[PDB]
Amino acid sequence: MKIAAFDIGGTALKMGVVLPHGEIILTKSAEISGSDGDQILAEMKVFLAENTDVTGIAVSAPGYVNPKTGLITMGGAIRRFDNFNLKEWLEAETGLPVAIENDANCALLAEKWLGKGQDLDDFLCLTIGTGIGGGIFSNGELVRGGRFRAGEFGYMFSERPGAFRPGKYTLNETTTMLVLRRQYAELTGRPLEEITGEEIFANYDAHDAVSERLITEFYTGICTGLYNLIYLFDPTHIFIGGGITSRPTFIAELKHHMESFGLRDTIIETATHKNQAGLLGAVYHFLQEEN
Amino acid sequence: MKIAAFDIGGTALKMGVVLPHGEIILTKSAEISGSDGDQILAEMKVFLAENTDVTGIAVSAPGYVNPKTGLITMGGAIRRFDNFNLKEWLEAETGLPVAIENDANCALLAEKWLGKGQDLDDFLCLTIGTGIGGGIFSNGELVRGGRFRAGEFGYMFSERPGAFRPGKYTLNETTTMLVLRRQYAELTGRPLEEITGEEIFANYDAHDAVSERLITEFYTGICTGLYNLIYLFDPTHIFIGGGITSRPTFIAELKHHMESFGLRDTIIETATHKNQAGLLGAVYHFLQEEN
Repeated sequence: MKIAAFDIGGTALKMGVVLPHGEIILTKSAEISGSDGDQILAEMKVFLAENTDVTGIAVSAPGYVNPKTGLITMGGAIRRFDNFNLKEWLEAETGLPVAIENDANCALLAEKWLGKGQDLDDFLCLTIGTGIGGGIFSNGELVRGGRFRAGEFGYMFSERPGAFRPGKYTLNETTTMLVLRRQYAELTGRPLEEITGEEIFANYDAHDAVSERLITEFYTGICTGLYNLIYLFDPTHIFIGGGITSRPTFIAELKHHMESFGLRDTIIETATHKNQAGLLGAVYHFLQEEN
Repeated sequence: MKIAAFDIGGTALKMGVVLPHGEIILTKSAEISGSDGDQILAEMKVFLAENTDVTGIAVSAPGYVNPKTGLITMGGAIRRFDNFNLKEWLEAETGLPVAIENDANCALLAEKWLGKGQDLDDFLCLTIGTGIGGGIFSNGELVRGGRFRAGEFGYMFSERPGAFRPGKYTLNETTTMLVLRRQYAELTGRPLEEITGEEIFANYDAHDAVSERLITEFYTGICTGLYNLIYLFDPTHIFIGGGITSRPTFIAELKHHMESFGLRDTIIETATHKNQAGLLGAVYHFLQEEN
């Protein structure tokens, strides 16, 4: 058994041939322009023709996916995949068994299978980069929700909502690495495209007041979301991943900030398998489905 | 089989003899002073001696309860029940099988057993009165959490947390029937003890500006919590109960307010069995445990 795995990202499509124990024996990546579903389907077709010994296909996809039927009801950034049965498409194209699961869920499944969540029944995964991702593991099972939408952690309010559209008051729009860069551009007058997260943190470490405020507010927003999650789900562990891991000391920094809030026994630590989690979790889902 | 059921409330202890199909053939209630655990234990002993044909005991208790062992790790308002195994106490006192579950969880279980959640795998219960309660049903199972703490909906932030203790910025302290009365007392200068929720709503319906603001802010806080819950859990239904049901049109009023937020397919409606939900859910848990 050799499984063709696909992980549909924000800017790249990752692909691999994976053995049932998580050994990835071949990889391929492609930059994808403007999250164009047709380009993604084309890259898939090309990878499959190149790898004729695969016996199964496993997909990690953005948006909302019925994991049994393969119907993507909302394709995340990929409008082409709205109301698209990608499982049935791939089955028709190849004659191979296919499984599909949401991207955040797949990364959580990687954590459960091969990472730090192997023996945990109640943990969350929180991903912080350009946006916010979430996955929920409760009672030893993924929580997908009634319409496969669960885990939208970025939609939590970080402040009392005002009169602009509600999204503006949510973590997705207040508390991300992108928002930090946007704010720094506004405060300094410099072009966004020339600002890095690394420089903001470097300025922070050099006690720059503007940077201090930006980072302080960022951590407060993260703490707001963590407090909500802790009280709602009562996980034992929250694994934090994404672009934020570009800050080496971020877990220690969050714990410090959390002294004003209270972790309340919850363990916070980094997620594992940053590079391959989507592929590996897609495989885990596929392996569960084959049984 | 006749089950002695106990539901430990904020100001009353409800008691009943319940048949396995939810017919409650006898009831008794006692006002409890200052949530005194010893008084509760005394009332239990008296009810049991009065009802010698009971064959089992089912408890709905505040705080955090290990439902298999019966250990109450934190007794809610009842300090006497902190780190107290109420299951083992009752077993030793009576020789009868005993089950125990948290109060919010029991009320949700009543909804699942006999109410509006019978055929639902993903729903929440939100209780709004003097404080806020929560119960979570995901993947066809109660979510209790890693330490039996899950469902603390009142700890969600309704605004960006400030520098006072975090609780002050949570639904428990910003968005309750008690907070409404407190605010009305502050705004009018009248004593809290002389203010009713009913008068605030009556003044609201008569277009009193002060009342309008209080009610508007209350509904915004509820909408903040509902939006968070909807995105996190993706329930099909959220059942809302508690003191707030003293407002006959509150569901219609919340739906109206939610037009600025978006229910996103979620059905909101009132919880059922307001009077007996704790008793009935305690029984359901007991019946599950006996198998």
